[PDB]
Amino acid sequence: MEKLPPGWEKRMSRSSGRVYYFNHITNASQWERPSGKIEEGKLVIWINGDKGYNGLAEVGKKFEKDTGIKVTVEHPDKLEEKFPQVAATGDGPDIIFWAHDRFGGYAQSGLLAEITPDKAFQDKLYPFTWDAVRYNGKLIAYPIAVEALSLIYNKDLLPNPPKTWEEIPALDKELKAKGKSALMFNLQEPYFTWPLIAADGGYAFKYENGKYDIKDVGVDNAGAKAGLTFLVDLIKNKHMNADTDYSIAEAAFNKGETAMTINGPWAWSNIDTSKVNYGVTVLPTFKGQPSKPFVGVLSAGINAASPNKELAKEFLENYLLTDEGLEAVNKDKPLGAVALKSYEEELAKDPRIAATMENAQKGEIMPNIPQMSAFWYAVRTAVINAASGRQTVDEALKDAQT
Ligand SMILES: OC[C@H]1O[C@H](O[C@H]2[C@H](O)[C@@H](O)[C@@H](O)O[C@@H]2CO)[C@H](O)[C@@H](O)[C@@H]1O
Repeated sequence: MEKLPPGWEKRMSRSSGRVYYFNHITNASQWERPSGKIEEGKLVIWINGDKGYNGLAEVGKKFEKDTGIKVTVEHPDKLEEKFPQVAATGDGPDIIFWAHDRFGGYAQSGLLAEITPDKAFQDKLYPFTWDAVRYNGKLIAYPIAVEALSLIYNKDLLPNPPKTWEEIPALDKELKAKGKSALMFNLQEPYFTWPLIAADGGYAFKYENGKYDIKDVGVDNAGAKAGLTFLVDLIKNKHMNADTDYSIAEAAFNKGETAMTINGPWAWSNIDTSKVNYGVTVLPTFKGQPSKPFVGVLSAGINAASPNKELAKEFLENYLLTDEGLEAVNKDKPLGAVALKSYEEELAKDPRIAATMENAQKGEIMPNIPQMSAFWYAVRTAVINAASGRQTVDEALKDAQT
């Protein structure tokens, strides 16, 4: 019989003589034993579909060829919503891949095991990536790659990309004279509009530690209002459409219909085959200030209820987080600037990667506070409601902030 995951208490129902389980962290109650659900002797991995999951699977076969231990890569939709649901019952994948921002929430709920890399392995990764996966003093995941949004532009349509958001409206005008658009990017996910929204740090940026104040002052401030108003105004003046998602933006750029998009390194792959001559460069400034994308560190956390933690450790440390492991993933979909020093040193020669790190260091590594999931949803609603005209910018942001 396996040991119980953190927070779990085993109990007896006096009325039926039936054992049940109660979790003091999540208040979850159930008849099935939380441990013992995840199958032992194999590795099941969840990663997002836009990532190099097929490349990750190659590392999985390499692991199986060497060890006999099967590795299974799955990419469900909304895995960031599904993992906490199942793992809170003791079920789910052994390893979950996602940006670090959601791991703090997972960690507080007792869903992620503390990882145990020794000092020698820690030296192999940049310390700032270990910081992204530290929750309440504990390392709760293996950092993989640094994800910063960059301005991606068509070199043929636009040899000299705009340095400011402000000059885009007029640029869109003279590109419409060509039957083109200046800029199209996913307006449905707050991840993509945030760099503009946070740009102006006049009201909510903390110079004490270089962090945007999302919990005290919050998104209801004049700086965020200016950013979202500029966004809405591009839409009213018809330089952007409120309905543009990832799919639409991607297609239009890779068909050369628009001069610019905003996206991460995972997107480079599809552009490469489209053979648009593209550049990856710094995001435009707004109000004299650099855009501040929330930077994600794609991380691999281990399920607290998993019986394969040492399997997971071996796989992540000695197969994935190597030069040949990351390359296998990187060739499938570009990871961005990796956490592994030795591999990143080769990638840093790539100007696209230099551009990624440049936007990263102008932006901010996301907080991993438990509230991140609520924050993202609040901002998303505000943007969507402001952009559709359903609310004004003040109202949208007032309601967003609580
Ligand atoms: O839009 C909110 C969303 O932003 C981030 O998600 C990114 C993710 O980090 C990237 O790896 C890529 O998959 O695009 C996502 C945006 O669609 C946050 O990590 C996520 O928690 C948040 O919901």
